[PDB]
Amino acid sequence: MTTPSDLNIYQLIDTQNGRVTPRIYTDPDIYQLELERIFGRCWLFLAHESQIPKPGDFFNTYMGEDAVVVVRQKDGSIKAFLNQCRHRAMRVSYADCGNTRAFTCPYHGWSYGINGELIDVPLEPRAYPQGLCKSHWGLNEVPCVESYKGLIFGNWDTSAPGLRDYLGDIAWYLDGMLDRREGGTEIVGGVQKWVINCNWKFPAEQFASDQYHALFSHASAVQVLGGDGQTARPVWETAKDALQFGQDGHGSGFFFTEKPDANVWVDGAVSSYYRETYAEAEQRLGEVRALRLAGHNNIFPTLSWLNGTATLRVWHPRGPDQVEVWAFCITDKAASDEVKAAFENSATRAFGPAGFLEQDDSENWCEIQKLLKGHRARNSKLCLEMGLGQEKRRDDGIPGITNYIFSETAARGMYQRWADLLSSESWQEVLDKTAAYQQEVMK
Amino acid sequence: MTTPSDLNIYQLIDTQNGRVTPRIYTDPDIYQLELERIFGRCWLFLAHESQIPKPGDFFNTYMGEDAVVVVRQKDGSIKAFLNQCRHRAMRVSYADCGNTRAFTCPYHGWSYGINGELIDVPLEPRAYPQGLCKSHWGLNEVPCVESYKGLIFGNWDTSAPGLRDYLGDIAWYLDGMLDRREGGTEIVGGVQKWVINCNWKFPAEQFASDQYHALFSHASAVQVLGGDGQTARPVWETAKDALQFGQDGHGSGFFFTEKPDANVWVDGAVSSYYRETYAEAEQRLGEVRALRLAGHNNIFPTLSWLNGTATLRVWHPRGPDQVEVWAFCITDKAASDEVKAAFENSATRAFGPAGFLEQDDSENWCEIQKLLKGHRARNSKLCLEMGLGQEKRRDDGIPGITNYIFSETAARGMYQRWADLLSSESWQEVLDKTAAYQQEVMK
Amino acid sequence: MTTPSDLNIYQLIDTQNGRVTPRIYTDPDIYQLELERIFGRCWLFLAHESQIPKPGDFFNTYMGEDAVVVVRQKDGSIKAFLNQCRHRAMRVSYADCGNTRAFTCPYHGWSYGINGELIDVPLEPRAYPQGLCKSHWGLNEVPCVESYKGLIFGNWDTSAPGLRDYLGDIAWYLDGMLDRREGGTEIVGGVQKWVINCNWKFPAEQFASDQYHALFSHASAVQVLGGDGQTARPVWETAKDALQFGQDGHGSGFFFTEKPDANVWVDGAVSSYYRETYAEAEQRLGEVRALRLAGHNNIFPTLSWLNGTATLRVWHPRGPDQVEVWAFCITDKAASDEVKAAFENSATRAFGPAGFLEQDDSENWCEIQKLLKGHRARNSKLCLEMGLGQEKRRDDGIPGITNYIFSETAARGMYQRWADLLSSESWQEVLDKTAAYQQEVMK
Amino acid sequence: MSAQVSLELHHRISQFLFHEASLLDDWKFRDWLAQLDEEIRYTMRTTVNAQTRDRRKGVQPPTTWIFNDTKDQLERRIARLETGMAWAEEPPSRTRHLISNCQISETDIPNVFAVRVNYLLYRAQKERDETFYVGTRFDKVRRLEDDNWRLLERDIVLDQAVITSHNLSVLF
Amino acid sequence: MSAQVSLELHHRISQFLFHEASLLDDWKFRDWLAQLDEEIRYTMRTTVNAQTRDRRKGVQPPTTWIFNDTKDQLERRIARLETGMAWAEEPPSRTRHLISNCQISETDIPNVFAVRVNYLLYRAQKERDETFYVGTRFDKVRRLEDDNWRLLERDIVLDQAVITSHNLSVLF
Amino acid sequence: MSAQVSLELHHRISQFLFHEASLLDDWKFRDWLAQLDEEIRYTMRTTVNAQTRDRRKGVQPPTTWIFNDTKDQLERRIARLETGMAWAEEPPSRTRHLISNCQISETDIPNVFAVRVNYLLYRAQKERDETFYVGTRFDKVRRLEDDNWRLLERDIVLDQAVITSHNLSVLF
Repeated sequence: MTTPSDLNIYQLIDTQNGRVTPRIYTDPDIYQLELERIFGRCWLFLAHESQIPKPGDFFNTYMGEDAVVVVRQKDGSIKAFLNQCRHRAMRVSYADCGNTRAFTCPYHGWSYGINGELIDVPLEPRAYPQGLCKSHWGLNEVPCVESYKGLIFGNWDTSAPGLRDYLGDIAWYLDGMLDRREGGTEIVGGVQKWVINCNWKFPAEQFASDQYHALFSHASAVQVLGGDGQTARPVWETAKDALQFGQDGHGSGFFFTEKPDANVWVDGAVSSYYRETYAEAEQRLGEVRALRLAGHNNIFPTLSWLNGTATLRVWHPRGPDQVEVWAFCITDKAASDEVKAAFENSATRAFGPAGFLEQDDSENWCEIQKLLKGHRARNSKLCLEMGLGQEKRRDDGIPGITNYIFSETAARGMYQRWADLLSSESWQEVLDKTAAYQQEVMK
Repeated sequence: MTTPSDLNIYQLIDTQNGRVTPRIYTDPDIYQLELERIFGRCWLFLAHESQIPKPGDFFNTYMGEDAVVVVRQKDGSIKAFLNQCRHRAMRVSYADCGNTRAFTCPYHGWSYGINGELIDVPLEPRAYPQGLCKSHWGLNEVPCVESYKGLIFGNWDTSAPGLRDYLGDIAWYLDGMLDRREGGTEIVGGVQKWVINCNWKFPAEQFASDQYHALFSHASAVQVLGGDGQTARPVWETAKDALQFGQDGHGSGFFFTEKPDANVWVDGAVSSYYRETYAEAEQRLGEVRALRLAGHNNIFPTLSWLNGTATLRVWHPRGPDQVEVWAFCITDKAASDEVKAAFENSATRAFGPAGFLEQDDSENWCEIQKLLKGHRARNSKLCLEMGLGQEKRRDDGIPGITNYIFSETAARGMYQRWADLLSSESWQEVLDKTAAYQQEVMK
Repeated sequence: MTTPSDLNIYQLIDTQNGRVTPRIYTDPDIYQLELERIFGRCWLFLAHESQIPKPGDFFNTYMGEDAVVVVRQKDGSIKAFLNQCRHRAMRVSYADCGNTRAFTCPYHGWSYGINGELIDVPLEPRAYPQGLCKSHWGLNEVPCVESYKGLIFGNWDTSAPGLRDYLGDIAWYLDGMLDRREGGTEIVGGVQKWVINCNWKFPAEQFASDQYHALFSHASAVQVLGGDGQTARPVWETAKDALQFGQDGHGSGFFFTEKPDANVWVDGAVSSYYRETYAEAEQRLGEVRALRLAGHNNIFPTLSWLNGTATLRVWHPRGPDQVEVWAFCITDKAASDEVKAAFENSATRAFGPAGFLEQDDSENWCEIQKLLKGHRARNSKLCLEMGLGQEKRRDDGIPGITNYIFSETAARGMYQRWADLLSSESWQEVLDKTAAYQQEVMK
Repeated sequence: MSAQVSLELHHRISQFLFHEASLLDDWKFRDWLAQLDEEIRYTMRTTVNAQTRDRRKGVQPPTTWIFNDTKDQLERRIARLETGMAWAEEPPSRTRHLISNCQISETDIPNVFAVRVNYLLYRAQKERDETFYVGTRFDKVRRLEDDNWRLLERDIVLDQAVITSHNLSVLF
Repeated sequence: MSAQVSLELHHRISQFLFHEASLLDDWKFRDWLAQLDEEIRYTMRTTVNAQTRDRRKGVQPPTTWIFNDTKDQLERRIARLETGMAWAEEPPSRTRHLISNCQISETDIPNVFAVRVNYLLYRAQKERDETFYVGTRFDKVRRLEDDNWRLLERDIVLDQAVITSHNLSVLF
Repeated sequence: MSAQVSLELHHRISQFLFHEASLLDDWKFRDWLAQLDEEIRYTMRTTVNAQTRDRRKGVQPPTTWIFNDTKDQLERRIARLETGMAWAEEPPSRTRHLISNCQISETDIPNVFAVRVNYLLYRAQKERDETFYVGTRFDKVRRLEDDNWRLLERDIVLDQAVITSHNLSVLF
């Protein structure tokens, strides 16, 4: 039995002074409470709208540890159903993607329509002489599904704020990648799936608040990798200014630049394409977001992405000491086939399971998780003090709470959000606590 | 520490309306309480009397997760001992079957007689100067072992009802397979052992209450498999009537028939043998039980069998998410060698680890167990409403509580029995609760 | 959450009558309480001083489940640090042994000196504008490290008695192996590491109190193994007297002898060397400890060794049902190279992962652990009654509490110590309880 | 020892076995079926632990069948697979056969050879399901007049006393 | 069937592949790099589960790349390894290559041969880390005028839909 | 490269190694013992992780022995097995040897050949116990005047730094 009553989350996190206790990456009751309160209420990434273009097309994904199917309706809308039959909880769909007209349970034979209604129970008059009400036994539907510029977000709860109110100011930085051109964006060529033996909070924290690690972890890649013109040297060497936004658990960070240059890893054709479309990008977005082609972003809890490389990642928790990585390569829908092939090659070469840069990150997370087994290795305080007390609001058109790029405002905000969600019942209390914390951080 | 106090079993099962919560297949404290109260008190199948025919013959089996040895005494009786030494709990026997005169611990050398007495402690006068009382340090004996028509049942408790009172009315249906001829029955050629990654309740429920699944799960086998005369087509197509008995957790089900026809899977020689011995079977048992050669049966908790194919199965729980299958091929002791070979070939071809029919059942159970990891996939109600409210007692010589074959009276009764055993201390309270439930089901 | 409040340790151990309940080898909350109170306070073996001879030399070991690094300082002393960085708890050292000038975290780049001070934080002025106090963020140091005749013992606590007061009378028997010659001892050729699937208490109890098992477990090795003169036959056949010391959890045992003969397993050159140096050994130690060349010893909790074979072992717990074995071959520093090679060959042939004698011990421990899964196999009392009530103090120069070699005073003392440590907060109460128990055992 | 084959015969028989394994891996079940002889016997038994006295005397506890197939039985299993209603193989599992230690010896029957190999069968199913089967196999191959070979008999040994996979839906 | 090679050609190509695998195992990366041809293409794709209708029609869900390397790309990975700053390979992992089921066939291009093998790659890293990769590989070998062979192309198939190792830092 | 053997010599040595492995698998320990030469040396060492500077310089942390056996030592282990009191092998374990990547080279000593193979040893014990050992082996074989071969030396490499099996009761 799991009883959160004797748990005290607030004693393991100190966001005021910047300390953390590493037990949170190992405790299993913590993981069960997470599955109940974090992934049960927050918006989660389902799929891109370009993977279910026509009616009856489906896609098999996860929402936490739960299997979910996302299917495009007959009128144009999109629905998501818990992938579980109502008779012995058998799995109704097994493929990755495709077109279907009905989901048929392989165990007994109950059949459901693509809108979740029960349309065929074999031998109903004999097996159910008193009558079966087919309306109550439809598939379990996700009550909240909403699309944002091509990305579909689902939520199990109904008292949560809408997708726009939940995203808040991170939409301003996400539009910089979604809204570069006319015609939206689209996914190119499949999904990469693998497993890393680490708690799900490590990659979230790194992609929300760590650009610092790139100075020393990826030094070999910088030495070795850096035939059209790519970036001469890594941006942090020549950058004039920098910015990191951290708020409500969402994080973003990048370096200011004078010309549309991506990082050194990208192939030449990608950089040429970005230079070509800089004019349109500036026309739509502005000067700051059109020159932003290198950085890191993260939407709480598990939606990470990078700007220049055009890579998107989703982090599925599997227990308190594992995570599964889903990786997408997303480009602009108005590009050509050769540019799309170049984008695919660059993204899969740089950030795959065998890419020059993911190697070290995965190794380090696994090492931390291995070290955390002992009793004294998970009861010793750590340091979250980078850039503490230097938070300010800009007034030149960039919104939110800001700091220098080498700081940990985003990680502290994420941990405060996580501890506030775990320790509160209703979403209103979460909002009130977050508002109080954001009032405190500025004074 | 396991404390059943905060557990509330009755909230997970609704046998009145026919609903179930799938958490019961995953909770580990539930599994520990099961090991303490279900397998610690109910009668369990040990072995067939034809595997220990002579004095000193033994057989190594399990009772729950506990290793047990069943040995035939010198006067003709049978005893069962917990396979564990009294000095550091070392295993005293390792083989599957054989003849022995004493069990010798390989760690220090304590030796026990085949009746559990301690007969040799090396260097007793030196090691135990104050004297060791060899009488208190005998092997742990199962206080209740009883044989029924060749099958040996053991029980750890002593306040439970006897084997006959515990079996109740399922003996009437079990005699239909055990008591066909003169001379009893016997096991033919070894045991099949394998492992399925599913909770032990799935196969029990299927073999107690599911004939429905055979319409759609085993459709390919029906198409492909159906040189002496076998059954023309599956029985459910041409059957005139049907019957399912469910009571005290035991279940049985079959179709009425006009001629002694088994299912389509059986080899021709088996059907010819059954047709030949129909006369004697009718003379001993009667008209109904002699024509019964196709169906399913289950004795709570883990004794399953099928009639025509002549296959018997035992389900050993290994944790909350695994089970081990022991499979026996049992025939009539008065048959010939060729008929016995035909029986072995048929049973191992049809219901082995590679038989046409066990494939789908194991796959479906494993899929359900895999789906049950998530938090929302194990907190959603299911449907146990088949044939609800249609229970009646026949008056033509068939005893118990009855229903049509496509119903779930047996599964609901089994779940009520399981929840009553888990939530009560003494067997008398179990009996009173079951009597009250059986009074309620008819009104 | 782990709450020791509902645990009652004293009900599982009965040291007065000599009974034990096998649940203690399986319960996971018991294992967590062990990691908190046994390994968190008692002195643990780190390494031999001959593996870190020069300044800057380090060695990677464990203290419980915690990774620890032992490094030799610049002035000659020795320090031990928890192998974990202060920024995301990354592992700073990965090799087994070597020479280093600084430990560099591979994740971000924090660097530490060999004395645990933080000497380099990359980009401190930018990342930490408010200033970082490098003094508070040094490596985690083991507050108590002390060397005894070449063996380094570390302790996490500071209220524990010193190493000499904690060892007590076992130092008298340990000097018999450490102090044979002039110039100390030294390790020869590497460490053997492997994994055994058993609780850590089984090997500790066997090496503290079991010489009995050698009569029947190692009978095949005695038959087959028993070109310079070795021992004619195993010592227990011809020995005139015997002695077993058990106190404060430490244990020792051996047979009296008339000539310096080791066991039958040792190579001839080892026996010749011992016969040669018998004169010096008698001059330094005395008659009893110079003829002692065959027996078993154990220092609580996990330091085991044997005399004649010159083998030392350390037992690292890995969960409640696994253990990792580290094996050392230690000889006298004043010997020659050929004698050292003979010692290495003998020790690795006799007590490796493939040695004639460790085979059976590991097999038996694994079998006991496998049997302990069931509910009735871990709730049945065992027999600790060997030699009970025959404890006496000698008066011929051998200190402590004594008994015949085939007895279990040492095991009962160890279990009482373990139960007293688990059930008490401060070390003073442990000492008082142990003193009361030792008063009781003599009356 | 037995009168062993030359280099060329060993090469040909080994290549034939490799091609059969490739056919089983490439999901060409009809062609694999066409590779077998009419009188094929495709057996497999269980494995048990015996007492030391039983081992010395040569006595063993009773065993049973896991596979006992003629050619029509294998045809029937393949036809069950082809219907698309075999829920145990939807989606089909991906298997790899590693054949090693190929020992080839003659037999008193003209133009029939005996083969003993060790096999490792790697069976990966959907979404992180892996299984390893390791064992030995005693096959027999008949050479026809058209320079082609046919599998006349196959005996399979699996070294697990308690099989750890819920089913064996793949052919060995 | 294809016009197969003789005994000697099979022996030579198999020995060449064995030597390449030994070079990869003995941590001689520069020599292995010198064993490859200039126009090497070193690819690897993902694996997906398709619907029964999709399997029958021949339709498959979209895939992607895991390896897409020319010779300079492999050179660049080796040079990353040689810097000593590749924290993913400190300490280096110990790998073993088992090559089986060697099938060798000709090609219409003169002096270029096609090879199909099954591979088992055992990768053991520090302190109780083990991983098994099992699959098939379609290589091509070119014979030069100096009696020596060069790897002209390599295609690798990994049978895991969801790879269970956090990275692939070792060359196949 | 070394002056390699012809086809026939490779065939003969590979068949000899296969037969030895089969003898070890078929529990014929006396015959396997009779297959060895008098001066056999049957060694095996541990494996350690070194610092990058140590790896570049060629320095390694100290190692030790796991096997150091002459012929009489192996005889003595077999005779321990034959007594029936070896509780570590009651019941005996069932093992399979897979030998691959057979590379055979000559030596300056007349009629003594050097062999390098990769091995996978599958050891299954009673009731769901499995263990895989993967590694490489450097053997030497001497040809006698009676057309028969003898194992003159065997060196075994195991790639686990921390062995995960409680004992090694089986011969490699």
